[PDB]
Amino acid sequence: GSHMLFAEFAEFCERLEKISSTLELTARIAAFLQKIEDERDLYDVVLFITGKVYPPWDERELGVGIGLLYEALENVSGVKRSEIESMIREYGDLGLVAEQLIKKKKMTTLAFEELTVRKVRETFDEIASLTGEGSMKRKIMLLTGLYGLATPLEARYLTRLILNEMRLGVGEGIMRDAIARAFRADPETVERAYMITNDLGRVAVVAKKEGEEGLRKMKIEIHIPVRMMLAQVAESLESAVREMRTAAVEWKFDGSRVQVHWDGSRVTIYSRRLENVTNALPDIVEEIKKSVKPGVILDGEVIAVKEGKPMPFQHVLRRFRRDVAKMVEKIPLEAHFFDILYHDGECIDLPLRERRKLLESAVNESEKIKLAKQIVTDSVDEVRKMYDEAISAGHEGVMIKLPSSPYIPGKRGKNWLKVKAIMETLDLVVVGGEWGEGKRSHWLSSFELACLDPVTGKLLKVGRVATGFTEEDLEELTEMFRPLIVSQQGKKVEFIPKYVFEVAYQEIQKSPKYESGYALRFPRFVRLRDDKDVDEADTIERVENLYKLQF
Repeated sequence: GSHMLFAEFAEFCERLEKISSTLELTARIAAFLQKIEDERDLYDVVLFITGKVYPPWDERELGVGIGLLYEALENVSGVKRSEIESMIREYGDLGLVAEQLIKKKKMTTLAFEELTVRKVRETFDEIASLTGEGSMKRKIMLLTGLYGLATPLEARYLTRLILNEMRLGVGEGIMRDAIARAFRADPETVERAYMITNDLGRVAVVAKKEGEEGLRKMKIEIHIPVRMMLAQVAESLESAVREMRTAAVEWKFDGSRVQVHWDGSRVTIYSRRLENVTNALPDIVEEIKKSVKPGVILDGEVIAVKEGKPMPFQHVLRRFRRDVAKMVEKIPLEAHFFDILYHDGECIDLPLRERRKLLESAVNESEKIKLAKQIVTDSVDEVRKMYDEAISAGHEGVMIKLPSSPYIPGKRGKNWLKVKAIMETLDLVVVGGEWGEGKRSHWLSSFELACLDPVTGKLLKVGRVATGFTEEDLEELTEMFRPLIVSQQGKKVEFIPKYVFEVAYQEIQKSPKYESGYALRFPRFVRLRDDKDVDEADTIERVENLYKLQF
């Protein structure tokens, strides 16, 4: 009929695997997108090609782990899970295994196959809604029903989609460019629209229906997260405060960045990576309802405090993880706001100094809700005094901002600069590992680390880490990595990209040993970052900038 079969999409994706050119990928994808008339097949295709079923800020998650996939594949193929697991290490991809099992199964028991993107979407939406007793088994039954109806190539990309790695060499950059190409829009205005909606599918549909003009007309709306404006690391305090002659200066807090939307009938709170953390923060939510003027979207920092003294940011992260009533008691919080993006209408096109005024009249300071102290100055001595004060208070340094700059969602330019005493850590994808030896043989001991190329979504190796781990760390990480082993050559294993580590280092060197062109000198494990998906790992561009900044 008229509805797109997932198989049409699947065959399209298969052909993209052969193509390594970024421009060629862009042009192929644009051509495909142009010929979709049904706007929800368009929406789904744009999401699906990026390995996404839902936007991260959407409260819906599939909640399907590789173990559920194994059981479903068991059900449909008859082959036992132990054999399917050896097949993943043989083929290096569960998608290729699923393809092989279904190829064998329809050869044995022929039926007509293919399902619509619409059915895939509906089945996914049901799976996402399932909680409680028996929910895991029904999820397996729903997946089993889907694999029973799918072609081998459909089963491949269904599997890769659920695992969020399509392996097509297509990232966010190619998709922005392909949507721009398809629908006669400037790639910069597709980009801009993405930064305020955080749904590329929605953006594609607007580009289809209304072109460039419809994309420019898109506005910030409350409860839809906007990509935060980001700051560059400054070389030094006096170099930053001379590029800008006069500068707005604030503390840089040891905490977690959030964005608060309200309203004023309900509050939503988004984290730095735009996870909806509202239900984790009833304490902050209530304080916002009494202390802030309704109809705003605020940029802020949440910090953990205890008996009047500051606590480190990973304490806020624990709150974000989550009976949440117990957590409010263990880990008290306060919020410090430093910007405003919405005040009965967009206000990001102002003037920092003008936004500041808007911010001041919007919050009524209490014990749990504060404004960032801001000074405006051309004096290096004044900013060093704030810097000193910030550090003595248990925080990191200062933010230095251009008082005339507008707020630019998702952008990391020189209009904001962070100057802190400590160096940066990186968050990097765990792409591989090594088994320990002798007694430690039952644990992974060493981990391969990769940064992200945001245009292609490819992971570029950047180093290897073995220090900074407790033995319970190794116990825990081995258990969570084991199912993801997709290659084992002796001690060397490769993983399905999934987990992100926070990693410290002494130096980034240029090196030919990795695809990235960079190597970490003395990498050291800080912690596992559950708050971070693989597409929130630090980018090759970040690594490059951090390298250049050493000299």
